[PDB]
Amino acid sequence: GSVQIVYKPVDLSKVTSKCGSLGNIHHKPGGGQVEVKSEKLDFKDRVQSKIGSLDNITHVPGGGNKKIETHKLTFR
Amino acid sequence: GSVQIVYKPVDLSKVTSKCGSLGNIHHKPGGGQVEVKSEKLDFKDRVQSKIGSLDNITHVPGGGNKKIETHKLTFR
Amino acid sequence: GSVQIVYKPVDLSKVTSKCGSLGNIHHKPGGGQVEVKSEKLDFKDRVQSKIGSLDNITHVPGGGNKKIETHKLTFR
Amino acid sequence: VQIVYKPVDLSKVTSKCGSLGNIHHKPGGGQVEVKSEKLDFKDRVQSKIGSLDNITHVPGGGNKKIETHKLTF
Amino acid sequence: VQIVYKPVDLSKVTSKCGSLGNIHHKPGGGQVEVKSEKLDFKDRVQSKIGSLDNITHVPGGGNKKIETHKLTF
Amino acid sequence: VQIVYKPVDLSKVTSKCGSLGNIHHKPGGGQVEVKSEKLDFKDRVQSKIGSLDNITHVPGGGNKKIETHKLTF
Repeated sequence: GSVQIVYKPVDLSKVTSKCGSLGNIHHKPGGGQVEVKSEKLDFKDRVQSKIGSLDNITHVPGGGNKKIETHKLTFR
Repeated sequence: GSVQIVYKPVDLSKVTSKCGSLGNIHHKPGGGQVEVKSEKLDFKDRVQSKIGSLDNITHVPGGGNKKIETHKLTFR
Repeated sequence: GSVQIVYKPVDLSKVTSKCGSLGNIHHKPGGGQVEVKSEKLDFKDRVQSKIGSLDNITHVPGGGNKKIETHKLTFR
Repeated sequence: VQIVYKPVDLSKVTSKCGSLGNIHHKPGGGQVEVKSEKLDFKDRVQSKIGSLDNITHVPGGGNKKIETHKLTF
Repeated sequence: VQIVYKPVDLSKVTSKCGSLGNIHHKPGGGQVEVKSEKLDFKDRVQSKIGSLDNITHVPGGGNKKIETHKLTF
Repeated sequence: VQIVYKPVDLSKVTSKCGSLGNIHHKPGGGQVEVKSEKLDFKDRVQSKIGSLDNITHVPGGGNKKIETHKLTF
C-alpha cells in the first residue's frame, strides 16, 4: 500500500466595504481628581500600578476589512 | 510502498475598501489632578508604575485592509 | 519506496484602498497637574516608572494595505 | 498654627448653540417642477423653487465665569 | 491648630439649544409640481415651491458661574 | 506659623456656536425644472432656483473669565 494526499483549497472570496464618508469623530476623556496617601507603596513582583493615568486609542480605518486564513497539513 | 503529497492552495480573493472621505478626527484627552503621598515608594521586580501619565495612539489609515495567510506542511 | 512533496501555493489576491480627500486630524493630550511626595523613591529590578509623562504616537497611513504570509515546510 | 489653602477646579462651562452635531442624508432627491407661460415678480417678492437652506443665527451662547479666593490671617 | 481648605469642583454647566443631534434621512424624495399659464406676485409675497429649510435662531443659551472661597483666620 | 496657598485651575470655559459637527451627506439630487416662456423680476425680488445655502451668523458666542487671589497676613 501507498499513501497519497491532494490538498487543493480554492478561494474566490471578497471582503469589502463602500463607506460614503466617516464624519467628525471625537475622543476627549477627562481624568478627574485622584489622590493616594500612605506610609509605603511597596511592590515586589510583576505589579502593574496605574494611578490616575489615561491610556487612549483612536483607530479610524477607511475600511477595517480583515481576512485571516491558516492552513496546516501534517504527516507522521 | 511510497508517499505522495500535492499542495496547491489557491487564493484569488479581494480585500478592499472604497471610502469617500475620512473627516475631522479629534483626540484630546485631559489629565485631571493626580497626587501621591508616602514615606517610601519601593519597587523590587518587573514593576510598572504609571502615575498621572497619558499614553495616546491615533491611527487613521485610508484603509486598514489586512490579509494574513499562513501555510504549514510537516512530514516525519 | 519513495517520498515526494509538491508544494506550490498560488496567491492571485489583491488588497486595495481607493479613497477620498482625507484627514483633518487633531491630536493634543494633557494639561493636568501630577504630584508625588515621598522621603524615598527606590526602584531596583526591571522597573518602569512614568510620572506625568505623555506618549503621542500618531499614524495617518492611507492609500494603505497590510499583507502577511508564512510558508514553513519541514521534512524529517 | 498652619493653614493649607488648596482649592481644585476641574469644572467645564459650555455653550452648544445653533445647528450642531446633525446628520442630513440625501436631502432633495425628488423632482420639483414649475411650468408656466410667465413668472412675473414686481415688488419685494421672495421666491424659492427646489432650493435647500440651512440659515442659522446665534446672538446667544455666551459664558461668564467669576471666582475669588481671598485668604486673610 | 490646623486649617485644611480643599474644595474640589467637578461640575459641568452646559447649555444645549437650537437644532442639536438630529437625523434627517432622504428629506424631499417625492414629486412636487406646479402648473399654470402665469405666476404673478405683486407685493411682499413669500413663495416656497418644493424647497427644504432648516432655519434656526438662538438668542439665548448663555451660562453664568460665580464662586467665592473666602477664608478668614 | 506657616501658610500654604496653591489653588489648582484645570477648568475649561467654552463656546460652540453657529454650525458645527454636521454631516450633510449628498444634498441636492433628482431634478429642478422651471419651464416658462418668460421670466420677469423688477423690484427687490429675491429668486432662488435649485440652489444650496449654508449662511450662518454668530454675533454671540463670547467668553469672560475673572479670578482674584488676595492673600493678606
